[PDB]
Amino acid sequence: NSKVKKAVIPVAGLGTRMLPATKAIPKEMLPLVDKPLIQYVVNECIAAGINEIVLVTHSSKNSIENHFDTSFELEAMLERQLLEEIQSICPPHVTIMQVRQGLAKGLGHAVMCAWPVIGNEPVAVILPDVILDEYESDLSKDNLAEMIRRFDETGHSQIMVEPVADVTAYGVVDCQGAQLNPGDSAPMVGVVEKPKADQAPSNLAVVGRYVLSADIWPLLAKTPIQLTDSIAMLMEKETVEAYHLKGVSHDCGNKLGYMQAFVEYGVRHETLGSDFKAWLESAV
Amino acid sequence: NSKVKKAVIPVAGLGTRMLPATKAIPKEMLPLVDKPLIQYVVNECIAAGINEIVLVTHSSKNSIENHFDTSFELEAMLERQLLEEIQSICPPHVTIMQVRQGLAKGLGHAVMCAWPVIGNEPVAVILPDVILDEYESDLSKDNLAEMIRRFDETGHSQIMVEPVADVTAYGVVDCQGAQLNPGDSAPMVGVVEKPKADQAPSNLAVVGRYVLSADIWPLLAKTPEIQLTDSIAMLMEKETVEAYHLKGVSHDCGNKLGYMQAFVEYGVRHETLGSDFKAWLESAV
Repeated sequence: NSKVKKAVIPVAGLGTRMLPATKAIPKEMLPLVDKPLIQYVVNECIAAGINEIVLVTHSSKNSIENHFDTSFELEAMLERQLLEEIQSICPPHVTIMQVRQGLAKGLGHAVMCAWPVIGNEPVAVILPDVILDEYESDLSKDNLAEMIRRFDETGHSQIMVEPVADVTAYGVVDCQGAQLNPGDSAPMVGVVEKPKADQAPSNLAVVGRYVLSADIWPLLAKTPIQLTDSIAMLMEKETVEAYHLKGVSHDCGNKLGYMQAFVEYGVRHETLGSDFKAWLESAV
Repeated sequence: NSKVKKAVIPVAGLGTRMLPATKAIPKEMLPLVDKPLIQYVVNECIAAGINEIVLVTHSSKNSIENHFDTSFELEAMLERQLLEEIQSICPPHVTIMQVRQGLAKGLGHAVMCAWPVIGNEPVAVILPDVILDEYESDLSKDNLAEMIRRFDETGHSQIMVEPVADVTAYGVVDCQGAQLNPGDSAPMVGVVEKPKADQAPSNLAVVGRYVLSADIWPLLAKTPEIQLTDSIAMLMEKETVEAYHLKGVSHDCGNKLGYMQAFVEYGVRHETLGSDFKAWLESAV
């Protein structure tokens, strides 16, 4: 077993890039075909062997929690496989926990809110608008799953990265020139936010998945809170590696990424994929 | 002016065909690209000249009302165009009203709940999971708009219909043989639910838009759950009830495929993202 027993999911942000759809609903509940973003992400954690999930949330996001809880009126209304399917959304051995975020305070702070739940233990941190494509990787072996096994072997933190066209647009890691392929981990030495062309130490951009040793918690005391800055302070104390994304991710935190993903999952849907796929080809 | 001053929108149903996405959100708030279903439908009413909208709703659907109300924290957050754009979602001259439905009781009952708001006046009834395509019609004078002006001319009820992608799947009107083109209205004599092939009096299926004279209200105090069509039948006995041919196209976003199809079709027409999406599409298949 891993000492990484819980995953933090900061879901407290209002989704201003996905307006007006998110005016009165959480960006985490936008459907990707017929399931909300947050359900794929909780499934990914489950597949990586994490059974305990800590949402850091906002007052207007109750619906995220209702989605995994028992929906009483709905169940009563059902009198098929449908009942069973919605009764399976959260497996009984999986537990969702919730703590509210204080002010509109950034990601490092979001994670800081989850400390009293976790304690001084390593921790998985998961950005809920990035979706790791379950058809192009095996999430029970690759990506988060792999980063946890790597963390258990070495005790080094793991920051997921993927190559990007434009290095000035994301946060970008410094691996001292390192050779890096899908599925590999190698030491990183720094992180810069939206670097200028000449400042970028690489094109490997942070994807939004972190496995952090219990060391970050004391470091999360000091201000920049942004996570990366606190990560930097750990790189000074201890070895922090970067892990190359396997398969594909979809950034569903921008409109186009979300419309792209909807279609891609739309084609793979396992009762409606073929009709949709056909319809598409004829209509395009 | 029309005496049809208000539109009824039954939004109290739990959306069991769109599960699990609708487990904890209203089927009316599923986004079509970047706006929820209900926002297109309210806009359609607005364009037809209706400034007063009556939602018949359920306890778990507050978010529908929040979507058109002021969202206070969000606005404070903003601080450009975005603020203005979300401040425009409901025009100041438009008013949303809400009443809760009693039991899980059907469509005819939903409309009954809206009677104390409206009174003995004609009424527009609008099914919120059918979306009338705004690019293929002009909604300010086709479809609902046209049915209202027709209703003012003649005082005949108007039941929107379109030739179908079946026939056994829908409710189908009897127009005594008549040919009927997009935009026309003609008398109908009956309605049958999911007829067998050999039973169908036509292939013109009810779309989910109704302009009803104040006559339905007394008739709605009688049973077939409680269903609208049956009550409409009782009016056809008493008075002239016409069928109006849909102009342009509709999307049935009450089934998964119809919704995935619509998402793509509106995806390609989106104002700022249509071309990137369209290109991305063509390259990706």
